[PDB]
Amino acid sequence: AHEFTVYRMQQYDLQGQPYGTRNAVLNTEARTMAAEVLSRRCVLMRLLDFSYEQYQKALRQSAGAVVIILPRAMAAVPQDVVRQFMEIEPEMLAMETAVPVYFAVEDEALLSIYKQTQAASASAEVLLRTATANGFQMVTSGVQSKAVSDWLIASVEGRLTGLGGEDLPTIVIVAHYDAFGVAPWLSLGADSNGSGVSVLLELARLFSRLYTYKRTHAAYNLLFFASGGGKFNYQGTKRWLEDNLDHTDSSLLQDNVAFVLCLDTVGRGSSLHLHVSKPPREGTLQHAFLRELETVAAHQFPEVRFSMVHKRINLAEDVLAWEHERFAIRRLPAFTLSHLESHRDGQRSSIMDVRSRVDSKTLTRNTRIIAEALTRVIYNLTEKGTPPDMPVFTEQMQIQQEQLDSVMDWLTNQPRAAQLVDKDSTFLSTLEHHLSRYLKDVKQHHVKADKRDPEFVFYDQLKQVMNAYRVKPAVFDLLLAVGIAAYLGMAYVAVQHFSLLYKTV
Amino acid sequence: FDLSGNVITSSEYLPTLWVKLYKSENLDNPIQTVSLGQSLFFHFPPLLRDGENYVVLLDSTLPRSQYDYILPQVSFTAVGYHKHITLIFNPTR
Amino acid sequence: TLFHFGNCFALAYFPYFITYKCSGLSEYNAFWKCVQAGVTYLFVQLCKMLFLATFIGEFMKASVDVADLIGLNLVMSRNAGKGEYKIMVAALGWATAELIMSRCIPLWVGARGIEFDWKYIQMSIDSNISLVHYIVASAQVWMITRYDHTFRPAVLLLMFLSVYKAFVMETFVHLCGSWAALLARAVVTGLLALSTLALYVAVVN
Repeated sequence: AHEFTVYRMQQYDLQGQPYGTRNAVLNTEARTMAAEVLSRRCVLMRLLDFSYEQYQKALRQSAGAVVIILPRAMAAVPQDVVRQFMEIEPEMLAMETAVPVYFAVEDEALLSIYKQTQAASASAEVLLRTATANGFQMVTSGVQSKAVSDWLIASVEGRLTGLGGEDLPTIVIVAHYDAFGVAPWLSLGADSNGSGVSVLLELARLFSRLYTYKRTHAAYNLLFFASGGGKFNYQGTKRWLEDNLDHTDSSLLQDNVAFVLCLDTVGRGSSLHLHVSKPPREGTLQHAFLRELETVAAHQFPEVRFSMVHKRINLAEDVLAWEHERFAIRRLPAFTLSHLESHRDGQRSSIMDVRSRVDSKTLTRNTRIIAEALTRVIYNLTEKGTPPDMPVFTEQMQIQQEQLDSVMDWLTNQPRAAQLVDKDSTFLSTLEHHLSRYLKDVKQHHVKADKRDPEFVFYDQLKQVMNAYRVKPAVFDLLLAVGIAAYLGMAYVAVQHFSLLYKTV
Repeated sequence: FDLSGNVITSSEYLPTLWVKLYKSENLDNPIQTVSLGQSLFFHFPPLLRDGENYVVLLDSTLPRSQYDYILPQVSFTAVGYHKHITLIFNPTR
Repeated sequence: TLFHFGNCFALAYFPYFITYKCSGLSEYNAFWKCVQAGVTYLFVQLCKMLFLATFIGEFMKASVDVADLIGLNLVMSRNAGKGEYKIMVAALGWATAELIMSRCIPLWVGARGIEFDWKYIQMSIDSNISLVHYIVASAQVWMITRYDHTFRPAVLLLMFLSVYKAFVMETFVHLCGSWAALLARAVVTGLLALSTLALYVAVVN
């Protein structure tokens, strides 16, 4: 009786409409992928043979549950299969499946049970098959998922005062540290915005280094925002931008707000794309920064192809595409930087985004590019000389590769889904400490559920443990009963047989 | 020097840890005892960079009587400009 | 798996009922005699647990075997009648005690559920062969009694030495499959059964 831990599919609700699987109780047999009834039976598929047509057939057959045995290494898997699992994910996720779906990890006993289930499912012959019918029944633990109603989505915010004056423009940079995949407990999210927020930390360090010294204390208020509630329609940004605009009258989100950068999945890859909701106006700070960025990317580092992406704001999509969209909604200059090119790509989320998928060299180079562009635009350097054919960050300010790698490793160390990173988890605590060492006015915004037309209601029971109980049908046991009955008849004869044998001697 | 450096360990072991800055010349007189507390990141106040071999002995409060562990030790002779010591702490028993 | 629990119970208890009805229970109405034998068996089990606490595996097994043999001898002296029938009144009581012991309670707590381990049916088989094991034990007890001649003390000492055969076979299997181990125990127990019946046909005189 194996006792493994099965991670369910997402069960979040947004704006009142549900999403993902909506069930967390199963007690059925384990009938893997076969031409049998497959109804009211747990279906076992392996990632190596998990076809979408098969999955849609499974869903149409109203299975009791679906369990996927992810490969244990999850890195030695061929990259093409990885691409297929990337391509299957957005379509798989966007549904209201009412049947629990659990994802497991390869195990010796798990492989054995999968093999046995495959043998029994696929397959004198009828009675022999009934006699050797070792088909296990899988049951889960706990109760159905309940809407966790008192989850405070966190958000870490820090400021950076300019040099002198109360009207300094306040550039704001955000990155949602969280990342949800098709499995919240498996959503490490390394190449996703967990890799843009990492660059933000180095920028935080670097800009702290830049602001710490008087001679480099630029006159530009900087509001950094390690937002929570990211791929979840950017709720953390929604609530934060709301609280600093309509609730209060203070805060820099009203003073002289310049362009608001947002960083996500800006890691691996040789192409950089700056997505915009609306084209930058020529002459403004956004346009000036874009010119600096193009000059740098054309002069400093020619190895990356760069191109703006101008996606018009769409108020029909489930999510607000990039993150700068929520900022541009509140008449605030913003744009998102990413190594990706299309928002429609299911390259985000991506539980497949293991740590080994974000190259450290690309991260250092991307950080160099962005930070140097920001430095040039902030310090009025463009109208100061400084040709873009030579960098700022050579020594004494070099982007710490070790720091970037270690931070990324730590980030990937644990799942970063918004429903599992508590508002006081050690992950958040370590992040806040790291940010506190570099920023000013660091705090933690929280969004509960709005308690009216719930913007989001996370559910629980995501890391359930499932039992593989051995069992055989009653027909086998009836056959065993017939065998023992024959033996008992023999026993009835044996008494007189032994009496006669003793008499004979 | 602006020292830094994360720590790789389980969450529950974090409050019972204090990273050290044992100077190389004397390993019995620590010069910094930043407690990790609840954050997997120590940010030792900036030091000067001139040789100065140091130690980062991870001095936990957890005794061997109920758990088995080995405290890491890192030397980072101060000649550079930053550091991201990445102590990995996985006690047993 | 309640019906499996039913099948295992049918395998274990029913042969006991068969022996009860095929051994002339009405000859003495052995319910009281069986109860006395069972009380003695429980007492012997208590004595063995106390002795094990007082006093590696061989010493405990020897103490348990000695206590069981002593209890059987006392129980046998407690009643008078047919030699085959005292054999029965001793063996049946002790065997019912063994089934009622920790070879029925696990069958209740286990089984009847969702899990299926062959252990329960194997235990029922072993309990059924325990019937003939206690038959052998009763034969040894009767041989100790029923007068003394014809190298009888040598055979009695050999039979006493052969007791605790279960522990010896268990140790061998531990040093050495479950179905294979059960089969080996079955064959050795059958060998002791045939040795005891050979002794019986030798002693009938």
